[PDB]
Amino acid sequence: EKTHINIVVIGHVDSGKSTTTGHLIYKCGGIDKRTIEKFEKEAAEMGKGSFKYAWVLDKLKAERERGITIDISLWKFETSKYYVTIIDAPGHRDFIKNMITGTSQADCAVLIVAAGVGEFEAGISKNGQTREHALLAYTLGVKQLIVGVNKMDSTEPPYSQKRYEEIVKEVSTYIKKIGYNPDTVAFVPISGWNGDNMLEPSANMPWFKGWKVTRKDGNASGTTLLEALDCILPPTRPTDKPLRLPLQDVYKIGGIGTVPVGRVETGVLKPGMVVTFAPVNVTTEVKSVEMHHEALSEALPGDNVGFNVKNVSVKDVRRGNVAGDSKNDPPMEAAGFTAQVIILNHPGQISAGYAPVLDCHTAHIACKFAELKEKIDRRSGKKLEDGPKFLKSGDAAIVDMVPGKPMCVESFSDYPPLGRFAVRDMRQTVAVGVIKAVDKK
Amino acid sequence: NDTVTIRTRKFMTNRLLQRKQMVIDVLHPGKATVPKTEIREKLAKMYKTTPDVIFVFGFRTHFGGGKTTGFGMIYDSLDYAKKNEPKHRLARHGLYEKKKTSRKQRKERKNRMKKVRGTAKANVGAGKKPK
Amino acid sequence: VHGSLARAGKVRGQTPKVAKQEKKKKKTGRAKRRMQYNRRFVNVVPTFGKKKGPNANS
Amino acid sequence: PVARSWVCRKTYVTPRRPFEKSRLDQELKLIGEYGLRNKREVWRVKFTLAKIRKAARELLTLDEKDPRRLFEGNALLRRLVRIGVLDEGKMKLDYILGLKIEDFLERRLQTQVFKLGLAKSIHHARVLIRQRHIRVRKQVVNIPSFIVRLDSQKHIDFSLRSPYGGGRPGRVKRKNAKKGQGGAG
Amino acid sequence: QLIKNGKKITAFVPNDGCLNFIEENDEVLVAGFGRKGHAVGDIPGVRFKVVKVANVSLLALYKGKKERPR
Amino acid sequence: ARGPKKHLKRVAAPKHWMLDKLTGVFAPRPSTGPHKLRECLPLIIFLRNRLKYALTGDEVKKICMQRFIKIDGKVRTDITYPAGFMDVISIDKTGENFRLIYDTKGRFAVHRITPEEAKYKLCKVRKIFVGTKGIPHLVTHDARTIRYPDPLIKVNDTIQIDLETGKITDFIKFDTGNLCMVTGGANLGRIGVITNRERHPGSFDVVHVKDANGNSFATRLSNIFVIGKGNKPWISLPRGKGIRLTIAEERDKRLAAKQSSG
RNA sequence: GUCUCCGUAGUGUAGCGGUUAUCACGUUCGCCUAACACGCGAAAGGUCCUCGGUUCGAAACCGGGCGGAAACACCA
RNA sequence: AAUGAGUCCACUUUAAAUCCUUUAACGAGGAUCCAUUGGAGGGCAAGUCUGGUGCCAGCAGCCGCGGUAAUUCCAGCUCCAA
RNA sequence: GGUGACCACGGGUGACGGGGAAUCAGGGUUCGAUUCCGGAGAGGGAGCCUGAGAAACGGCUACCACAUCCAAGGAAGGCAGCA
Ligand SMILES: [Mg+2]
Ligand SMILES: [Mg+2]
Ligand SMILES: [Mg+2]
Ligand SMILES: [Mg+2]
Ligand SMILES: [Mg+2]
Ligand SMILES: [Mg+2]
Repeated sequence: EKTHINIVVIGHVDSGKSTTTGHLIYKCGGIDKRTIEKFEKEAAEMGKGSFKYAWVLDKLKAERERGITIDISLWKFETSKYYVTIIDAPGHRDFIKNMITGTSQADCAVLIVAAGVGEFEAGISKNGQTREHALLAYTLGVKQLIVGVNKMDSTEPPYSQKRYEEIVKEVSTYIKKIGYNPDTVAFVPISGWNGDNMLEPSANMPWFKGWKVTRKDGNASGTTLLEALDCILPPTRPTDKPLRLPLQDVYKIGGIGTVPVGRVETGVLKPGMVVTFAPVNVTTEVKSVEMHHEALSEALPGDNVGFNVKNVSVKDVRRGNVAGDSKNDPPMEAAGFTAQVIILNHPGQISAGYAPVLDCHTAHIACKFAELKEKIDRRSGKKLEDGPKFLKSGDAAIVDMVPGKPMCVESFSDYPPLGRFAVRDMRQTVAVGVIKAVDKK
Repeated sequence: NDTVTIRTRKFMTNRLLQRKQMVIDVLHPGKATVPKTEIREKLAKMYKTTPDVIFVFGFRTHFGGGKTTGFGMIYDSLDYAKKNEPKHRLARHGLYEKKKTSRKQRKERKNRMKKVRGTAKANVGAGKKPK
Repeated sequence: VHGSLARAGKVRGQTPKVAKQEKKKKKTGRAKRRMQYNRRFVNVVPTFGKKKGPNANS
Repeated sequence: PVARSWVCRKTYVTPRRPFEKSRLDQELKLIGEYGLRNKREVWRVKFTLAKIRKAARELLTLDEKDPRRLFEGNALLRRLVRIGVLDEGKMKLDYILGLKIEDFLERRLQTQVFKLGLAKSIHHARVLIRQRHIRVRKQVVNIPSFIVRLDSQKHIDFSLRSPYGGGRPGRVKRKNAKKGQGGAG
Repeated sequence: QLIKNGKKITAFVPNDGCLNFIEENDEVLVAGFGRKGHAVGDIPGVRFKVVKVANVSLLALYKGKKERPR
Repeated sequence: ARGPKKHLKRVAAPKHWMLDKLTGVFAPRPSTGPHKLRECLPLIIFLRNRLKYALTGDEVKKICMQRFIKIDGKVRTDITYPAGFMDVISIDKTGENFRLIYDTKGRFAVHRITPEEAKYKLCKVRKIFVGTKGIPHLVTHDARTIRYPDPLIKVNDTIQIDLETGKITDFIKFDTGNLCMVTGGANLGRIGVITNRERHPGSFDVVHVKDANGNSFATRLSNIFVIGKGNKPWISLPRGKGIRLTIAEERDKRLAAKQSSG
């Protein structure tokens, strides 16, 4: 056997992302029926009866009370072809930092947009979370995207067909300028709460015929999500390169101690050798390897695994650090690095002294621009003028960045997943690019 | 081979185990500790025996090379050799095989057979699924 | 508190930074004992000075 | 529980007072004369003599014709003449108290090889012994503090493997030799 | 303030510029000053001195052997 | 503890077993038997540290299982059987016979003996009493008991006992001027002749014994074991003849032996 | 990870979408004494934690992140 | 000229290894294959050297040093102890 | 009646006892949780079955204090053993 991959379910605010993936887990057999039966009784007890499917992944007490997903949820199930891991993202404006963690450590993404009257027109707007969600997916090393029209029963008339045709073209007209291909991406009608066409064809949808996707590696056709989930392209896994592992999260389990959990993107992690953490400079040996409460002997790239370390406290290593093998080149702090970025949107101007927040490898810290080295054109890296003064919207520029906080990054020319990052301010994505040169400490 | 001599001392016969015991000291003047196989075949020639029953072990090289002292075991028959000899030496010469599993799994198998009572089908089937 | 703590590390900040000159590696062990035994015991100095110390600053 | 031994003892005693000009020079005289590494091994032999002096003094206060005085009296006299610091005819408990540390220091292997002429200097002797070149009887010894007995004193000689008795010269000679033949036809 | 028993004591900083190495709210390994709870030298009422700060030795910081965990 | 102890630490083992400190942590821990564990030799040490026939514990296990070791006329498969004092250890396959007797230093020594001198054994009667139906019984220093003894045998005497029958072949009376052997304490293993038996009511009797060289020593009555009629011992005495020599003369004995062998 | 409050000369900390200033200080500083002590005379001292957005221009209006203080949860 | 500390063959050791001892081939001229920790007023061995600071910073277990020519602070150099 | 200035009784101990360790003119002063012997205990108490031997806890019952699973009807605990 089974390939190792990752899928993130993303969409608009209150779009039922957790409800849809909760229904998917139940059909595929992730968890039994009585526990879901026990969640509906508890959900009906407080008051939100429509959020039972999402209670599987929204384990947090505040998430259920406040009815809003806040934290990432990792869950496991098995398809008919390989091994599949899914994560749950908040998808909210305030928790924009939280989806960035998950989507960075995510191979494939599933965008869902509600078809109901009012929910869609709120989704497509300047405040709409769907538009920057696709861009954040594009800039965080996600090459495979599935779009799903959710909740066709809410809209009137139920099963209008034309409404499904309209919404998919609306998103397609956005991925065209994003960079995605409507042919390569897959479109599918699903229902968050009604519960139709997840594992079996829906008897209520005669109008639906079947989606088709054409790619360089072949064709695929299907009707439900699982066809797309089994027809996606497995990515390259550079196992020969030195290991890197960004700190997703850290837990303290009674009896085994600290356990950092994160996704492997390069190299293979095993129990036995010693690893080094860059931002805190702690050197320790890996104790044990487990993912989804299952023991392992090796950790191939693309594995969201939880390894065990010894003689390390919880506060010593925090989320966002990068763990690498000490025998190979271990990551260090970077007092400065050279990165190229385009500008997405800004009402004002960029000058020397502006501090945006940079997000990479599950790390989110504000960084200054030491100096504007050079401005280049929108593409192909062609020199045009010298002596940068101010930066506006829709133009690229190289820059040296000196973050005050300790931090660790790797050049895009060596590590693809680590060089992919995002720059934000005003709760909008203002810059997207990659890092070309870094300075070691 | 040119200058390697074998000397024996503290020799005594004991038909208790149908063997003769001795401590041998080799003289490798400028050579590494001579391999046990060469001692076995030379000690056999000194005592006129086939070089498959001779048993030697405990070879410690003195400081500065030269003398190395070891323990010598000889037997009147290979039948008796299989009878009363530690299993590592028999495994060293290849006549005994220890193709087993590690002790940690054997303990787990035993504990897992403790959970299941009586039923031979499950008592022998306790270790099938949790491989 | 009087708040006079602003002068911590004053002199050590003011002191000019002169680097250590590179020097031959000093013999260590029996050889170091050899050197000092030869220096102070097997030697005859014709010059006077009333037995000046080993670190004379003349 | 474990089958260890943990039976150990210190072989030296540090001086009570530090920084005496008289004591520092006296020890430095001995260290330079006998080529010692540090002051611990001149303190070690001093501690060895003090233990002998303490044992000899106790026997002297013991009444004469006491079996313990007689038995242990010749016991320690026997080994003192065996190593060689005591004269064969100087077999009295009184003469032990007159012993010093110079004789206990010249019985060392580093000193004897120099005195035997095998080594050009006392300091050459230490490096020669440490470099696995000298042997006593048929055993090679690489410890300078190896005290020698009267019987073993004659046997001291070069080891057969060293480039001073048998053949097999050192690596630097071989590398010099191979470079010489490589520089010409 | 000692983490055990929560008692408040005054600890001397025994170097030229190691106070700058000290900031607010850090773990410091304080030790006796030298003579068993008695005041030492011209410092009145101080019987303790600081040894380590932020789990790095004050001597190492003074000599530059290792730097602050910045 | 809550019950019987079945371990013996190596350090806590009896000294005369002559065990070292590095092989292991435990000691043979002899099984229950005719002799107390402080003054017995387990068979494991006798065939490993005395005769060196076996190297390890499992090697002496194999030899005992093959049933050539025959103590006191009976084959014993127990690896830790308590041999004891003057017991005949007969190994018929090798043809050697051993009588277990203390040496001069209070330690059991290898005493090879002739086959026909192994057919009998000496024994010290400890308690004399009469059983039911008026049958007199007799228990020895071993846990061996016999019925119908000669009425002249009293306590702390010696009975000439032959193996394979268990009958009393003869007996030695406890009297002044009789050769004995000390079986416990400082004077353990000293051969000598009774000179005086002083008695203390309510306490242990003290006897005075003079050896061949004239040295006089005393011991308790419970450490006396008469092995001769007057002067002539009834058993082949071990090398040294059970004579005690001080530190002065074994030293010159080594020097004489070394000088002769040098 | 969620949220809540705080953050402005070095402290003590006013502030107005059009001004960050004063203040007890703290220091430098002339001021006298060998040195003090004591008192007398002016200064310097601010990215308003940081980055921006709004605005014609914000420290403050808003958003973010940083750190300190408060809690709430976090088990391969 | 001699050598180990290191790489490293085999042997040996061992239940199997490891280490040690043996023993191949490499392996030293800043033999840079680079000895450190504390001191130099007295107690207590070692400078009445040079440059800074100027009752400040600081040193100092105790006596005490420092308020502009510091044998005592911060450094360099040089000595001392293990 | 019995015990007490020859120190009873009571209290404290940062008290498990001893073999032993450190210091070392002699005499002493401290230290012995710690591999050997003896005792005690198994989260705190209490009570028992079996057995030659247990007031056992890698045996049971109950209460107290913690604490695990549960479909909330119940069920299962004792690392001052090795990790
Ligand atoms: Mg100085
Ligand atoms: Mg206590
Ligand atoms: Mg104790
Ligand atoms: Mg108990
Ligand atoms: Mg029973
Ligand atoms: Mg109990």
